[PDB]
Amino acid sequence: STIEEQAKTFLDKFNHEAEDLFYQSSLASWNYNTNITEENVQNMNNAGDKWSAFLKEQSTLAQMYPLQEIQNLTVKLQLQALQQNGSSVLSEDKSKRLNTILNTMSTIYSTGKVCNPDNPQECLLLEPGLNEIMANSLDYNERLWAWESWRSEVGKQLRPLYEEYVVLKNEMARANHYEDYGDYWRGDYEVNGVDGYDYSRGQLIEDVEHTFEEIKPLYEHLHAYVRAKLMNAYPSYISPIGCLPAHLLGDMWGRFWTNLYSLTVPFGQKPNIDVTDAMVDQAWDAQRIFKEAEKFFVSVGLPNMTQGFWENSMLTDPGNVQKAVCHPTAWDLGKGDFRILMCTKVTMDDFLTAHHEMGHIQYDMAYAAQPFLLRNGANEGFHEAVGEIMSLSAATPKHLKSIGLLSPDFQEDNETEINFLLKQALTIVGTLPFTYMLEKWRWMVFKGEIPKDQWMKKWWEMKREIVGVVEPVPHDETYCDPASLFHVSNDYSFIRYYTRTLYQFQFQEALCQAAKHEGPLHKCDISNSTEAGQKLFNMLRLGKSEPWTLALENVVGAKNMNVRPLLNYFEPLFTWLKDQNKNSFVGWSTDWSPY
Amino acid sequence: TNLCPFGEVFNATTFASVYAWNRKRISNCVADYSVLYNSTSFSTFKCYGVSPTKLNDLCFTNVYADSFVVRGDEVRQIAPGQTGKIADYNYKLPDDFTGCVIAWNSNNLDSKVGGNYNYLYRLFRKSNLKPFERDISTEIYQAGSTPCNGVEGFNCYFPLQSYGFHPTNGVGYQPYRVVVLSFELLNAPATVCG
Repeated sequence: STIEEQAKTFLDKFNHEAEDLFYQSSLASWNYNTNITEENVQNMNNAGDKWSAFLKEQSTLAQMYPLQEIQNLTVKLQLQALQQNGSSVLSEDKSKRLNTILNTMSTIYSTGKVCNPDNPQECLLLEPGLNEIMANSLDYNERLWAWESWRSEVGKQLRPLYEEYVVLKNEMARANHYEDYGDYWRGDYEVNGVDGYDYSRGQLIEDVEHTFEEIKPLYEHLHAYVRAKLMNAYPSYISPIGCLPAHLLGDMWGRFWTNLYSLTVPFGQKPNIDVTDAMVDQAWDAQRIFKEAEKFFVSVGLPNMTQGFWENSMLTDPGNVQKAVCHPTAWDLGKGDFRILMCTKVTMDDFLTAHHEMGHIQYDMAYAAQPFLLRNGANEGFHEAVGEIMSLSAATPKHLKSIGLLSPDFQEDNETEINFLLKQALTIVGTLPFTYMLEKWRWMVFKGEIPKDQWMKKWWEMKREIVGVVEPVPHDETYCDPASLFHVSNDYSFIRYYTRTLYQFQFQEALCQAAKHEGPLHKCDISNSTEAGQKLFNMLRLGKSEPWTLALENVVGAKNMNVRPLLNYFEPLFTWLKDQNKNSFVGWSTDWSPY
Repeated sequence: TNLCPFGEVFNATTFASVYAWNRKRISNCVADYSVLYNSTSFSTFKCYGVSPTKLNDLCFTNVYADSFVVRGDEVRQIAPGQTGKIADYNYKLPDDFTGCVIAWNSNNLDSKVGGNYNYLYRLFRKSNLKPFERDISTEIYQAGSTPCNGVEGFNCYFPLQSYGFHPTNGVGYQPYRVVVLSFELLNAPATVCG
C-alpha cells in the first residue's frame, strides 16, 4: 500500500484519540480559572503535561512518512503541522537553559518593584500604579521620572539575558531549516503548492512596507494635531517643528494614544455617546447584554448559542467566597463545548466586549467540522479581525437607536462624527507605526543587519523616522527599552496587530458594500442582512483548510492586504485635519531634541 | 394473545455497544406500536418501507430488535445507503431495509462525571460489511505491509476505540440509545400481529 493511505489511517486514529485528551486538559484548566486553589493548579498542570507528552510521542511517530509522495493537500497540511519538532530539536542543556531564560524573564518582568527616592519605605509595582501615574497624570517631571526609572531599571536587569536568548532562538530556528527566527515567525503567512496563490515568506515584508507609505499622509497630519493641542498643556518643552517626547502620550510605552482624548478633543463642549446611565436606568444585567449579543448574530444569519453556553459558563463575578481571574475569554473546550468567562459589569464597554467574545465563539462554531489539526483561523489575524468588526457595527448610533438604549431624538452632527473618528484614530492609526517599527527592528536584529554595538541606536534612529518620538533621557548601549514590553519580553509575535487592522477594515468595506449601504463608511451596520452573513460564513467554515489568500479573496475580492478601505474610513477626518493644519507645521524633523 | 415486552428492549437497565450489538427475536405476541409512535420521548423515529401509521393493521413472519449506543452525529449513518465508520465497519443496513430506526437521548443515564468509557466502537477493518453482519473480532489491524506479529507498534493499531461521554458535551457528542426494528414478511405462518 502506498504511503498515501498509511498516513491517512495514522491521521484518523490520531484525531479520534486526541480529541479526548484535549477535552480533559481543557476542562481542568477551566475549573482552575473559575476557582483558584492549589489543588486545581495540581489538576491543571497534570492534565497539561499529559497532553504535551501525547503530542510529543505523536510527532516523533509521525516524522516517518515523507511528504514528497503525498498529493492531497489537506493530508500534507496536517502532516506538516504534526511534523514540527519544536524546542525538542536542540541538546538537553540548551533546552534546559533556554526554558529557564524564558521563565525567569517573564517572572522578573511580572515582579518589577520600583521605588521612589522620596519614600524609600514604599515601593510600587507596574500594573496597578506606575500605569495609573503615567495614564492619569498632568505633570511633566514626575512622568519623566516614572518612565526613566522603570525603563532604565528593568532594561538593565533584562538585557544580558535577551542578548544570547537571541542566538539560542536563532539556532533553534536554523536547525529546522530556516534563515532566521524572523523567518520562523513569518512562516505563518506562507503558502505554496497552489498555483496562483503562493506567498513567499519574504513577500510579507515587501507588502507591509509598501502599505506603510500610503498610511503616512493621514498619519503625519494627525501627529501635527496631537502635538499642537499638546503645546497648550506643556508649553515649556515641546517644539513647533520637532517630534513628541515619550512621556506625554499615555501608556508607559505609547502602544496606544487613547489616554490623550482629554487634551486633544476637537470640540470639548460636546459630550460623547455613553449609555451606562441609560442601562442602569432600565435595570439591565448580564443576561440582557448577552441576549442582545446573540440577537445581533441571529439577525445576520448565524447559529444561536449552545445550551451548555447558558448552563456552564460564568457571566457574573461569583462573589467573595469564590475567587477567579476574569480577563474576558471565549473558550472552545472541544466536543461541542463552548463557553465564556467574564466578570461583567453594567457598562457601555462590556456591551462591546460581549460582541467581541461572541464573535470569537462564532468562528469556533463555524470551523468545528474540520479535522482536529485544521481548527484555527486562516492566519493569526483573522480571529481578532472577526471579533473587532462586530464591535465596530454594534457601536454605531443607528444600532443603539434600534436596540432602544438611546431615545430616537438623539441627533448627531459633524462635531460628534469628528469626535468619534478622532477617538477611533488615536487607537487604530496610532498603533500602526509603532507596531511596524517594533517588528522591523526585531527582524533586523534577528537577521543580523544591526550589529550589537549599534542596537539601541537604530531603535531610536527608527523611532524618529517612522513614529516621530524622541527620547527624553539619552541612552547608550547599556539600556534596553524594547525588551520592557510584555509581548517582546515573553516571546510573542507582533505583526498580527498590523495585519489585523488591515484585514478588519477590508472585511468591513466588503460586507457593508454587499449589505446595501451608501454614505460614509463608519455609519454602516450589518444588522438584518443575511446576504453578508453567508459571505462571511463561506470564509469562516474553512479554517486552515485552504490558503488564506483564497479565504480572503472569497470575501473581499482581492488576494492581498490593502489599505484603501482604511484610508476611506478616515476620509471625513482627513478633510478636517487638512484645514485645521492649513496654517500649522506638518511633519517633523530629526534635528530637534528634548534635552 | 399476549402483549409482548417492548419494555425489556426500550426500558432496559443496560445496553450494549455498537460492535457487539444485541439482537432479540419477537415472536407470537400482539404489539402496540401506538405506544411507541407518539410517546414524544424519542429524538428520532424513522421508518423505511412501511408507513408509520399503518403499522398495526399488518401481520409479520419474523421481527427482530437490535439495540446499541452511538454518538449524536452518527445517528444519520444508521439508514439505508450511507457511509461512515459506523455504516461501514459497525452496522450495515441493506439498501432494501424494511423497518424502523429509533434513537433517543440518554445523557441522564449514560453519562457520568469524569466521563464514561464503557461504550466501544471499531474504527478500522479490511472490508465493508454486507447487511446485518456482526464482527466481534479483536485482532490487531495492520495498516501497511510489514508484520507486527500480534503486538502493536508502527502501522499496527488496535481496531477498537472507546467513547468518552461527559455530562457537559454538546448535542453532537452525547450518547444516544438506538433500537432498530427489522421486519421480514414472507409466506410462512405469522408471529407478530398488532
